[PDB]
Amino acid sequence: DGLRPGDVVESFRRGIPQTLLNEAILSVKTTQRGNCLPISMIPIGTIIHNVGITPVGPGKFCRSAGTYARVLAKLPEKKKAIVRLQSGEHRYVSLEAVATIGVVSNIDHQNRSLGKAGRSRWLGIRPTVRGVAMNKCDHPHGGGRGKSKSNKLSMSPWGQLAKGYKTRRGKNQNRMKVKDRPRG
Amino acid sequence: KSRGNTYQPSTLKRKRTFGFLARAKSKQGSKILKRRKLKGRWFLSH
RNA sequence: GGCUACGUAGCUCAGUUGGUAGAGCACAUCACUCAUAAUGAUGGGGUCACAGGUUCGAAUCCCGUCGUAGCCACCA
RNA sequence: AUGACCCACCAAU
RNA sequence: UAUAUUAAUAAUGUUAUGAAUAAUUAUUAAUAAUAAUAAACUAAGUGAACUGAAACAUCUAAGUAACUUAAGGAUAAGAAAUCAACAGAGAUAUUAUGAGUAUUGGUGAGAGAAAAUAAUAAAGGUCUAAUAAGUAUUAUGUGAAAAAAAUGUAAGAAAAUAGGAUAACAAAUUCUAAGACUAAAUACUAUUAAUAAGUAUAGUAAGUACCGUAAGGGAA
RNA sequence: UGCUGACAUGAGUAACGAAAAAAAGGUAUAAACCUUUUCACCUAAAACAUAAGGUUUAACUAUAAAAGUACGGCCCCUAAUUAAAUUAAAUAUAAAUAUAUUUAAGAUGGGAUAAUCUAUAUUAAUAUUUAUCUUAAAAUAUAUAAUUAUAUUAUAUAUUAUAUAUUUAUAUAAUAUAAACUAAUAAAGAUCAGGAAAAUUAAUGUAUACCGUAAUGUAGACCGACUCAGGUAUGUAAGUAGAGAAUAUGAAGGUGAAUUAGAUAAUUAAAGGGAAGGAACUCGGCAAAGAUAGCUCAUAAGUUAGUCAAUAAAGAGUAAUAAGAACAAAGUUGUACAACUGUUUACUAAAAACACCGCACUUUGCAGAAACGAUAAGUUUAAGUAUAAGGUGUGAACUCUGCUCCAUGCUUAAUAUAUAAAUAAAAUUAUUUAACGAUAAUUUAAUUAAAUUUAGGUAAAUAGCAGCCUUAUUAUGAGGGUUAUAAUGUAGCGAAAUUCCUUGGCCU
RNA sequence: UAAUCUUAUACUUAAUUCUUAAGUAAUAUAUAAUAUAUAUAUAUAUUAUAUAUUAUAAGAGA
Repeated sequence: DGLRPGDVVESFRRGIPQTLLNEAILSVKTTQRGNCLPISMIPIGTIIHNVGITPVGPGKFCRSAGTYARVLAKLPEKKKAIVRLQSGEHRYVSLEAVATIGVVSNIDHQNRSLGKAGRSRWLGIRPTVRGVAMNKCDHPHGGGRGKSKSNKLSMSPWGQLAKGYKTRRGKNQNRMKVKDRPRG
Repeated sequence: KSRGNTYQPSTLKRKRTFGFLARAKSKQGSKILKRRKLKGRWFLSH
């Protein structure tokens, strides 16, 4: 959020520096906006980002504009650590994975207002044609005289339901999630 | 918009697509060539 | 225009898969009150809109008129 | 004398 | 870059206090490469639709077309765990007959053997395996319209004192799986020869001219 | 409407495909070919250079000359990308093949030196766009320890005189135009954040490969069946004018054409002009008509504050007073609908359709949702990670978005709850046997799924959103009465692109 | 959890090279057993013994 130029950040993954070893004792300085540390050092409750999944792996969660996760709890024995990700989902992350204290930057990409279809193209977003605009051959919502929804349940061009239909289901689900994200 | 001029020559492109060596290199093209030979064709490719 | 459902006790609404002569509200008569009105306790009215027909017995039923929202919508 | 009308009641700290 | 390289030498030839450095040329040695090669037939993998059923979904069409792969002059098959029936036969193949018969089928359309008897045909029997187990079988999902053998998954034998074959069973009978080889009769091509109530629109050109971006089409 | 061929008819008809011709002579032969002269058309082109393409079409067979510097190719290197290539066992797959990695290919791009000409070889080592403002400075007037003044403003060249070297060498100061435009430069604004890939000296070389080269290229020489008013890449592109490559002209150049000559009825096309009217036309002002600087001022209501409106309209000055090139410039207002700029039926539909920015919903935690994948590996999503990606609806913003889960789905929890496959068993069975046995069937205990059912929830999911009667002298109907639903149409808006009747009533 | 499973990253003979063997060496895993011992345990180390010459690391996990 506030890493402006001319500041000093650290990385504690490779064990607390042999520098601060010579000189609780310093955990205050240890948890500072921007310094990396295996969650096994993060005070429970610290808003974090760049949350990982494996103790020998890259940051792979909350790595976007305005995103902020939180170490919810640190099962000391199992070697995992409940964390609240941006969605609001409590997932187990290896207690010894990479997470960086600090809400990510651009906390206002959530106010940007590309106001001309041109801006969208410079960014890389070709136009979405609505299912209701199409012919029946092209999309289930297509067809009809005038404008109609065909009494057809909101769904994709390939018949997957669009509103509410849980796509990851059955045996193939997330093993590591403690509490599912808040829904609606 | 007047039609009719769908052919727009460019030697390089023609040789890439319909040239002998292109036919030779692909399996499908080799099969075509063989078929033309069997027929008796004088000109197998561009 | 044959062609679907509806014609009730003053008012509204009954009832249903028969085993029938309901409800309040209004009204009349008391009472309560200083006098009303509520409240209370007492009686009123069904041809359960007309024909014909059936099981032991159809408000019910079948069997269609005198009655209630109606029926047009292959045009080059 | 002017002078036809009056109307509402509900239940405890 | 084989009129190459690696040398070695021969000689004119150089930097060089013969002499070690190379420059050719010349010999000799030694070291490498050189896919155009058919089509048809055959075997295998995959496998339609129209159509038929006066519709149509089963079924047919049809294991056909088509696509893929691979092998040879052919290949495939081939010497019985075959048939049969109380008699018997003796590899395989093709044809006739059996026979449109038994069998089979939305018991419709339709599909349909074998034995046996003859033809054709070649020397037509013969060791190659220390005899065959995740195999016989079984259960199950499939599986040449009849007629089975196969195959995914998984269970799973036995020694001839055995084992296959018949819903089953009892008799009887026959044969030896899980190891092999095999001419000839055949398909196809090309050639020669012979015969043509075949061809001059099936009689030589041309896959050319020409149309198409292309596969492909295709004259006179 | 048989096929092939031949030949008729229409018919000597229509047509001869934007056009400027004349003459004289080649040549007692020429509308059509050559030459000369006149006239004309094109001229930010019908010109000059070119790219691509092609029956060589050429100023042609006695033919389109390259060591390299305003030559290209070839070559070196890569992009997009491609590849019977690549890597006991690269991965996956009826076969085909596919994927990933390597490797080799792939120009539309990159690529050494050079007119005071230049030398590539072998060997040893070791850059999206966009701008160039301001300010400041130097300078000619003022005036002459001023203020104004307007121009100058980074580059490139010769000259002169020096100065340093000894007539080269280079430095140094000295004078020296307006407009374009160009190249190397510098410093600099934004968001849309802006390719890849291929050493050094020194020594020693270097007897210079091949290939394009014509002409045609806004066209008769390519694509369009034609010598086809179609299509076809690039730089130039006299001057004079102007803001300009607009518009006029057009020096030079290049043209004047496979139809001419007459004729100019009716009639059609393409134009010009038009009395008095002035939209009376008509489906409808379709078409045509209409311009009182183009510059400089000046410019309303409204409004999302954006000279949006707006190039406002009118009006003004510079010019003009009878008028006396072309070219840009074509009024205003209400309504419906759509916010916009855009997209779409290439060849009948350009809109009221699509898109969009915004809004909402919703999925997916990333060994992910989506999509593709005879089916996989795997790929895109993304070298992204919920403020992301995918789907879905609405379609800027104001003011606003009410009610219902009936149905249908989605979602959640229930040991409510039927059932399918799958088992040791051992038993009635049969059938067979002489019994043993064997082969089927058939039950029967164990731990029951998802599903459905049922209960939530979920309508910016899909969807849905009452009737009758009666009432204040008449009228209406707040009120009253019944019934009925899952809920009972709410605020808007309303003869609407929604209105049948209906050309609804009333107003302009 | 060595079921599945994801991800990541010397030398001598013998038969220039390569393979086998043996011998040791080497590493490491431990074992045999001691050392010096301490809070019946043990740091180890050790000679010696086993015995190696896809691993490892991370995650998932019957």
